[PDB]
Amino acid sequence: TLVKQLSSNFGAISSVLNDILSRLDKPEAEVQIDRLITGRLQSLQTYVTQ
Amino acid sequence: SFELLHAPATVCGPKKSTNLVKNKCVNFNFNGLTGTGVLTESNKKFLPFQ
Repeated sequence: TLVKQLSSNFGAISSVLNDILSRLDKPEAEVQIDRLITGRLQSLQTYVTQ
Repeated sequence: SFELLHAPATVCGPKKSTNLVKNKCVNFNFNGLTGTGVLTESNKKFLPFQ
């Protein structure tokens, strides 16, 4: 489950950090990246708690 | 309008290619597919379209 969540795409344009960074400029990528960070951090916290 | 698909690129940018290194950690880009890792011969029987 922890691994699969990496491909979830938590509201971002892509689940892949490289595709976001290689496609959008800085001020735009930061928003998309933050969406993934929040989702992945929440997923990891869930794992550890369990 | 662009289709950002996994399918073989039909349109490429004005970029130049390099040779392959293999058996070493490298930063690679295959038709927009990027990542870092070691490239080795897979010896896998891919279907003609994959």
